[PDB]
Amino acid sequence: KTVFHLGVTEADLNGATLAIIPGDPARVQKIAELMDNPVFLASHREYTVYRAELDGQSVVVCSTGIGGPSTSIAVEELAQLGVRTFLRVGTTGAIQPHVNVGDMIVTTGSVRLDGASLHFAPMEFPAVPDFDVATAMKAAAQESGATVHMGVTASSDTFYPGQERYDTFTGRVVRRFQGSMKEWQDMGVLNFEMESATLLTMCASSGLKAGCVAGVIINRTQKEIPDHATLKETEARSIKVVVEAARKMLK
Amino acid sequence: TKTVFHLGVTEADLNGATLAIIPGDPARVQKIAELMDNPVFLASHREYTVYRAELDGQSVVVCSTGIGGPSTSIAVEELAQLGVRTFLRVGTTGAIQPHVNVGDMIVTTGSVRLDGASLHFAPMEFPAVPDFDVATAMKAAAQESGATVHMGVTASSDTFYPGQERYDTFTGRVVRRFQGSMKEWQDMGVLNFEMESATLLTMCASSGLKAGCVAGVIINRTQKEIPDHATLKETEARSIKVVVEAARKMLK
Amino acid sequence: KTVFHLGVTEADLNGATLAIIPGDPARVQKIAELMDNPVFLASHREYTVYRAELDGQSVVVCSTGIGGPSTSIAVEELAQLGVRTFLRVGTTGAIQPHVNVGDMIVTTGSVRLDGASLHFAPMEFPAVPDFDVATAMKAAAQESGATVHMGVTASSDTFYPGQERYDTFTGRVVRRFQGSMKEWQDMGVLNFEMESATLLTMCASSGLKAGCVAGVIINRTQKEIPDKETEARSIKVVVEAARKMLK
Amino acid sequence: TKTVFHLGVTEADLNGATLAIIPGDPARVQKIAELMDNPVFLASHREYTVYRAELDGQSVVVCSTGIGGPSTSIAVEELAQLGVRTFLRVGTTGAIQPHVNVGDMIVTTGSVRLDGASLHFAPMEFPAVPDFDVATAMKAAAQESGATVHMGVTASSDTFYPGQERYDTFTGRVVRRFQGSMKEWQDMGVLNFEMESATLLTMCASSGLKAGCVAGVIINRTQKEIPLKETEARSIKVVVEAARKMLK
Amino acid sequence: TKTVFHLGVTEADLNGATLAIIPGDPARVQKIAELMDNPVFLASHREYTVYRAELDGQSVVVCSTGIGGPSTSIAVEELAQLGVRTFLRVGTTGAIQPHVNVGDMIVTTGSVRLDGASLHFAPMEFPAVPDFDVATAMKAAAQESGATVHMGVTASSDTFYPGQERYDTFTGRVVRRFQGSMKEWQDMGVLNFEMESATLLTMCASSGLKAGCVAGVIINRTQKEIPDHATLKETEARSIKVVVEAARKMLK
Amino acid sequence: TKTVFHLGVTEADLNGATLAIIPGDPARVQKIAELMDNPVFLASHREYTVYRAELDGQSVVVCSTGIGGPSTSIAVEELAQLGVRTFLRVGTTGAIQPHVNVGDMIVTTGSVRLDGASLHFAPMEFPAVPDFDVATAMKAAAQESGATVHMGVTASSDTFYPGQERYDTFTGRVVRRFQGSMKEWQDMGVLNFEMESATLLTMCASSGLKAGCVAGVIINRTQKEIPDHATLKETEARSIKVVVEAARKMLK
Ligand SMILES: Cc1cc(O)nc(O)n1
Ligand SMILES: Cc1cc(O)nc(O)n1
Ligand SMILES: Cc1cc(O)nc(O)n1
Ligand SMILES: Cc1cc(O)nc(O)n1
Ligand SMILES: Cc1cc(O)nc(O)n1
Ligand SMILES: Cc1cc(O)nc(O)n1
Ligand SMILES: [Cl-]
Ligand SMILES: [Cl-]
Ligand SMILES: [Cl-]
Ligand SMILES: [Cl-]
Ligand SMILES: [Cl-]
Ligand SMILES: [Cl-]
Ligand SMILES: [Cl-]
Ligand SMILES: [Cl-]
Ligand SMILES: [Cl-]
Ligand SMILES: [Cl-]
Ligand SMILES: [Cl-]
Ligand SMILES: [Cl-]
Ligand SMILES: [Mg+2]
Ligand SMILES: [Mg+2]
Ligand SMILES: [Mg+2]
Ligand SMILES: [Mg+2]
Ligand SMILES: [Mg+2]
Ligand SMILES: [Mg+2]
Ligand SMILES: [Mg+2]
Ligand SMILES: [Mg+2]
Ligand SMILES: [Mg+2]
Ligand SMILES: [Mg+2]
Ligand SMILES: [Mg+2]
Ligand SMILES: [Mg+2]
Ligand SMILES: [Mg+2]
Ligand SMILES: [Mg+2]
Ligand SMILES: [Mg+2]
Ligand SMILES: [Mg+2]
Ligand code: NA
Ligand code: NA
Ligand code: NA
Ligand code: NA
Repeated sequence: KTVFHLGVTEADLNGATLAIIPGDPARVQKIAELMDNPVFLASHREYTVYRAELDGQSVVVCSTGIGGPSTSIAVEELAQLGVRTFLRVGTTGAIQPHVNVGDMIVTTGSVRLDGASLHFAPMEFPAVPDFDVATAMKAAAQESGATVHMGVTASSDTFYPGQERYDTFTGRVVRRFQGSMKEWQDMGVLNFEMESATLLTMCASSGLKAGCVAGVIINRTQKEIPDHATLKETEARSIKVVVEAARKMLK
Repeated sequence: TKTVFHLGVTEADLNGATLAIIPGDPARVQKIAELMDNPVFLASHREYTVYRAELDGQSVVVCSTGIGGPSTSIAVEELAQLGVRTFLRVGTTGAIQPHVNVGDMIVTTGSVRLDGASLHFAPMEFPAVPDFDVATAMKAAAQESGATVHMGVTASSDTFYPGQERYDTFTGRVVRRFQGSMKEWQDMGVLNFEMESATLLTMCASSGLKAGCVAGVIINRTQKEIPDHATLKETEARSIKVVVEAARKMLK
Repeated sequence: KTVFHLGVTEADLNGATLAIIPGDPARVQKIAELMDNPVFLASHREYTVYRAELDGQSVVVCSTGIGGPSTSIAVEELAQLGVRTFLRVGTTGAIQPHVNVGDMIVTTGSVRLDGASLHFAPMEFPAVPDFDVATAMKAAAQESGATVHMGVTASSDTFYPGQERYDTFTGRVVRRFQGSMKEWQDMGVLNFEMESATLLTMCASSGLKAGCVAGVIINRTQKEIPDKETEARSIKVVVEAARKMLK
Repeated sequence: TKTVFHLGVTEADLNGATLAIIPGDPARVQKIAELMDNPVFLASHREYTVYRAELDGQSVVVCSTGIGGPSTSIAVEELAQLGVRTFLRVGTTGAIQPHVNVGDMIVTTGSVRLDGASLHFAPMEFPAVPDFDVATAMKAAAQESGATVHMGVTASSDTFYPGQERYDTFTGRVVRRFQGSMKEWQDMGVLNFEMESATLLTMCASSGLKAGCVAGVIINRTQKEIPLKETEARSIKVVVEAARKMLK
Repeated sequence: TKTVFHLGVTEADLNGATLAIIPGDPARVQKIAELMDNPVFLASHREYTVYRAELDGQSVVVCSTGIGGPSTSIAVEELAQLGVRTFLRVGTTGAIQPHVNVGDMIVTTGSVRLDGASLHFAPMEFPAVPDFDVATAMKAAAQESGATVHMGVTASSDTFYPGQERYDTFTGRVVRRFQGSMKEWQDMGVLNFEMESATLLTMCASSGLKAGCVAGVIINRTQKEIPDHATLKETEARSIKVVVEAARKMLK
Repeated sequence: TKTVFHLGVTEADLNGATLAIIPGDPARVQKIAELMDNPVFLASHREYTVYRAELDGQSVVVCSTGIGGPSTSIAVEELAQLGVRTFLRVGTTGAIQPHVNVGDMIVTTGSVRLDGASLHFAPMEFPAVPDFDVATAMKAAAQESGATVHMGVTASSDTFYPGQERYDTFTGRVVRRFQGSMKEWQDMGVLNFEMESATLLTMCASSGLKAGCVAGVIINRTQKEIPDHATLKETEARSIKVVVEAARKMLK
């Protein structure tokens, strides 16, 4: 069978039922090459797709683009082609003083500051990961030697006002989001990103297994501009971790 | 030095406890406490019966919540004022999936917020999620008891009747919001209904408290057969054995 | 035949079609003994049930527990057993400076700060008492010599943040409820409690008659935490209101 | 002193009135005023016609509201600026219960807020509830007139057509929110539909003003969609007697 | 043959008109009608005064709406039942932007739905948007008059007082939703407040009817100076001249 | 050097451009740029490919948005930080009206906000509407190309599948909110579906930026999902010529 956007067929996946889904198309090859026999399948729009083999089993690596909407297309179309387990890796900004740049976060639930999640389940439904995937991600992250936090992630449809950034063209933030950083901090939320609410809600309500692991590249209470060597090390460890989490999920 | 308004206990009464087991039914409090060492009755007011006990040398509180988020929210708050930081809920549930059997255990990984009290702690966007350590301890304890364990989403309703799409009622009416809702939750993979977890999990996850929920399955909306009496007795006993073992794992 | 939670049958109620529904199971016997031939029927969880006779007619007294959810179960199961009129009594915190401890309030409508009401009617629907019950409660309260206020009650699913209390473990209140006590005060709301929105909405949308009378035990302009007489007077009033509802 | 922006009257014009009767139709204002003593025309602008009269020696205002919450909210606000504290709404209505007959009276004990203006005074959780004294006076006046009187909940809609689930319309369609709504309100025991009570009652109950509504039934929606003389005449006699009871 | 319930007119009374000019004030109806040929009084009931006239030989209806979406919705519906398909709203307005002057005209490109009646036609997500041809005709007519014309967003409120964040009122109270709202709309570029456009535009755009709104500015929430009688008289007269010219441009 | 977080370009790179053409697909950026003078590649990062070109002597930037409001919102914000004030969206769309044929063009006059990002700029009541000059320019350019052009409302969804009521999916399920929604939008006169306009139009209209959307119809949902290749190619080629001519009209 074919799909509308991803440009791959079921045959291209060689029986893969697990996908690693980074955001950045450029990260796809980097992840694939941590496994055996990486093969470029397709690139169209924000969707770059590779296959590789992990302990003899086919695994697909597919970028999502930025945001719930583009993520939702990739997950749906991969599911049409037989994928049932989705491991999200990406970078994130921490909002708690105790979470340091270079730490890792495994999301136990997401604050749904998105729109696409509502296209799968009403707001009352929890944006939570599959327990096996979260468990595998925690184990892989801890085994790497990283400092790992389990907790709630705020997942926003914007990078700017929905994360209460004021250093912008207008410098304004709509009422809903004024004072919101402080509120999430007080409620113990660890970090911000832009895809987990959609991913987790879609999967948890559709019989798909999903989880999210992230490297902390900035801390909002500190500075916006990351140090290059620190960022590189964090990014490299994250992709090693997500591949090990995939290994733990294979049956 | 204060005595909290509803529970009628003081901090000193808890002998340093930082963990509470919180069943719904006041009559179950003594039953849980007696699985531990040196159980002592502290107080009973309204739906709140409170005992203390000792588990591997550490003080633990057992406190009933009553039915529903509102009465649960009072117990959790007043215990937190007195130093309790971890809350392990144990209780009965009805399953709504055919693959879940009477006698099985469910550990909630997140709750559908069909309640009102959760909104008094966090807006609806916030996830009603357990602490990961508590959920992990509950899964391990449940598996070690020999039970079949399901991890998944629980629908947490402010009513027993229309919010669980029951029609066998005085009016036989279910408001628009809840018509067809059972099938919707079933199709979304929800395991069960109960009436306190959304409040508990949202309150704790947004307030720096650790919480989780484990439940023995005593009825299944999709199975017409009458649950076996012996199985029910065994399930009640196993549930509370499991929650005490989960507490042991949290205090280690 | 025997309802799921309350542990009583229709026969146990001896034809009663009116219930007095306090919150605390311990107050059930106290109310029943204000009437004739009180009989203990059952106790389970927060639900203690008695029957008694008032001017020769059977009346039920049944506790609700705290909150809309446990209240909704009691009302439903009593209705299954033939009860059609529900008189809520309890205590409350006033938020207006002119409403004093010891005064009584009869709710004319509730601010729906609960969840269970939404399981019976959408938010647009008014949480309002049956007019005959409200009329009987006002008459009973006034005839007792009490100072009586008719007005709006804020009915909250929490005792703490939803009533904008800050002497709490977190010492914080979510955005929705920050500044809310002053807002309700400005809007003329009289008091806070925790069951009326559920009770009134459920009954007004289900062909049941309900109302709420409450004795004031704290004024929130004075302090947050409450410290016998007000309770005793309140239950005498609700029994007289029941007398007025009997046909 | 000031002349209010829309109503075109001053506080002095009202001769100390603290109670207003507020029908919808400007043409009804003189008809209500003439049931009292010394009626005098004060002003007419847009849908707002204003008279003063005397009832048992006390000044009373009669002021039309126009159709809907928005125009009602202006009249109530401006009258309150000029000292009015009690508002008695009279009008006609469509019943949705089969046992409520044309010619019956309804006194609203609470309104379903199917309007927008109520939200400009209180959030949706707040009850659209009358003042208890006004509702009590209206019930007594209605009964004393010999009318069959119903106390209960009224659905108060910002539209006459889709919000009252009428289908004999240009589009013949009703938006999702209102499809099946008449049956739902019927099942919930709602008595009737009209268009101003949610705004009036919410505004007043949240602003330290006393308000109530009484209405004569001119159609039963179990019978037909499209709808009077004797019902209107009896309704205004009733509201004037309710006013008398409030001034005593 | 039927006579519509509120407006008190029949289809035959409209003499084939498919376009209506809909001012708010019943007293303005005759004034607009007299700008055209052969004006004829049809009916007056409540806030609804109805005239017919002829514009370049074609029948045009002029019908007042009263204040607010609810009364407007009745007029539009009943006129549509009688064959009217195009609705041109005219009035005068204040403005909330300092660059908009008394005497300028505003053509609404979209409305902030601070009303209730719009929701009786379409859910809140739906845009309160004019028909493009009507908006185009109104802009052309307004500009041809020599006035400075602003195309932009209008805030359409179910109240004159709290929904426009007015504090000079009986209570001085503005509910939370509307506290700080004026500044918010100003910062978002909203031009003005009025009380009917959200209902009108949403109703029509979701019902196969063509609608638009044009207004002369009579006050500005942000300027010190008070406009003189002459400017206001000129603005009122220009607004109705403009709407009649917009009608001319819409005729086929 | 003024820099931005995602786009990888500086203000200097844009050579004073105040207008951007913003297609969805990065591959379409060079195709649009080459219709103008001196196109130069600036950067490519993630879904964002950026070129500069010159149109009648004025610098213009072409920048892809990616799929969806969230990625669109980043591009628009960062371009605005670098001085861009006018945004012309071009793309493809699926029509839902039987009278709107494959190969026609649509200029959006307002969007149904079935997205989340719009709410991060303005509450739901605010209209997702284009700048009137941009919409006018797009209509003229589209007409001048010989296309059949429709002006009207567009449904703008955060999903391609359930939010557009597609059932031929992995689960075959559509959440309650969206069941029956296609028919509802059809009945309300909505022309088409796409996934970025609600965010774009709301963000810009509430932030002092001018925006509009023009689209070629590549499928009609009442017909078939699989486009014919030659027809699609013709439609896509015409759309990019049209958006460049609309830009010319805006800069005149
Ligand atoms: C990397 C990153 C940082 C940040 O602050 N927010 C989001 O969404 N992503
Ligand atoms: C035990 C049980 C069963 C059921 O179906 N629902 C709830 O809340 N509890
Ligand atoms: C007795 C009481 C007092 C108070 O302040 N609030 C509630 O809910 N109950
Ligand atoms: C008179 C009347 C009748 C009816 O059915 N609805 C409304 O609003 N008014
Ligand atoms: C004339 C005018 C002015 C203003 O400020 N608001 C409304 O609705 N109308
Ligand atoms: C091209 C296209 C077609 C369609 O049906 N929907 C969306 O969003 N885009
Ligand atoms: Cl990434
Ligand atoms: Cl229990
Ligand atoms: Cl009590
Ligand atoms: Cl009643
Ligand atoms: Cl006190
Ligand atoms: Cl009238
Ligand atoms: Cl009839
Ligand atoms: Cl006018
Ligand atoms: Cl006439
Ligand atoms: Cl249009
Ligand atoms: Cl594109
Ligand atoms: Cl091309
Ligand atoms: Mg602000
Ligand atoms: Mg799952
Ligand atoms: Mg005690
Ligand atoms: Mg239904
Ligand atoms: Mg936590
Ligand atoms: Mg705050
Ligand atoms: Mg009733
Ligand atoms: Mg008697
Ligand atoms: Mg027809
Ligand atoms: Mg429908
Ligand atoms: Mg009052
Ligand atoms: Mg405030
Ligand atoms: Mg249209
Ligand atoms: Mg055709
Ligand atoms: Mg065709
Ligand atoms: Mg359905
Ligand atoms: Na994207
Ligand atoms: Na309870
Ligand atoms: Na209709
Ligand atoms: Na009006």
